Amino acid sequence: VKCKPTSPGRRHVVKVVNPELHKGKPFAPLLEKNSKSGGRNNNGRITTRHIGGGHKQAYRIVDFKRNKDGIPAVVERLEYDPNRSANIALVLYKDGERRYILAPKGLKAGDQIQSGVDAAIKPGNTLPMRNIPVGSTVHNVEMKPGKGGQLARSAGTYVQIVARDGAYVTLRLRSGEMRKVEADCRATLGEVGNAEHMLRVLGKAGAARWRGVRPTVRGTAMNPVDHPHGGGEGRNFGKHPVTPWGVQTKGKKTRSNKRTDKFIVRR
RNA sequence: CGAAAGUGGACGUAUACGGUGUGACGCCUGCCCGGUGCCGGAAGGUUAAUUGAUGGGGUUAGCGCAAGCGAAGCUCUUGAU
Repeated sequence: VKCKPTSPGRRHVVKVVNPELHKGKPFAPLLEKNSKSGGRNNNGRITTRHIGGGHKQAYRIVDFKRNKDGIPAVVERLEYDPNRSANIALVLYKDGERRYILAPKGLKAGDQIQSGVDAAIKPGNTLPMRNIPVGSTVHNVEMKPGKGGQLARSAGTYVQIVARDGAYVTLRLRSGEMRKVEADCRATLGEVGNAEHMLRVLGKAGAARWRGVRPTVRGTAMNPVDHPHGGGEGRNFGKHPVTPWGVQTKGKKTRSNKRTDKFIVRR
């Protein structure tokens, strides 16, 4: 580690390792804006993209974009949302409203928080890229002006602009190299989500893995049929790609709309 | 997955999702890119459909006791580029 607060580390008692818990978000039990959630990985018939199972779920939760504007929010409390490790905060506006948001770093205890063109440049709320300096640290932008997609994976996930780019397009995703995006779009400007939140190890399958997805491991396993490689006395020799996918890099995504992003190296 | 619509991936979005191999942990993981595969380049050589230059043949108004020559059109071929 290197920050506050460090992450507990279970001690050797019954094959135990790193866990995950916060400083606190005082309460253990949510609000109400949520759905029911689907269930499995299967596609109206066949499995599709194997792997996917295990119980424990529910809890949908929401909010993105942030259509609402210049109306002062107040962070009600940080909160833990399933599947996605990016916390969530709560927030109440000065008119009893209550969206959710992706809990930035410095947040908790109330705080400023304002959206709309021309708003405090801290980590409050979304803001049209235009009305933003260099944004060495913006947030979950949107490929389009209205949406809120992009990097909702907040957890340590950032994005760097380029001070003042014209033509109305910029941004620099993580490994996404360079890529221009409509400047009439807005970014939370905060850009955080706590990294250590993703700095512990599940532990030992079962009570750490199974509680999410099935054995995502098949390896050769042999049996020249179940996979494009098998049999043999006890070893591999040859190619090992499933459905001649060709795991030798290859790359994909060709022609069509988009593909008008830039730079992108190859190491 | 599906002729498609659509659906899963995910109401997730690179600290995410997939595929491959190894299989806690400890100390480590050396030399070879010739072969095959993959990744980048793509200047030059070779090269598909496509357009179809140019020539060659058929037929025949006409020129002719005969020998043959044959335009224009239509055709069969040829294939530059």
